[PDB]
Amino acid sequence: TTCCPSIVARSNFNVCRLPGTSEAICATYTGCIIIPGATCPGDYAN
Repeated sequence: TTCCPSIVARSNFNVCRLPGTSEAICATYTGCIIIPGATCPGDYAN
């Protein structure tokens, strides 16, 4: 599951993914994170 720290970070993450870039690279690029669970924390609410 991916979690993003802000709305812009999520929007940037979604553009990063369009060419098929791995989630892990889009995470470090945007500040979003990958977690094994499904429940994002309050500081990664977007």
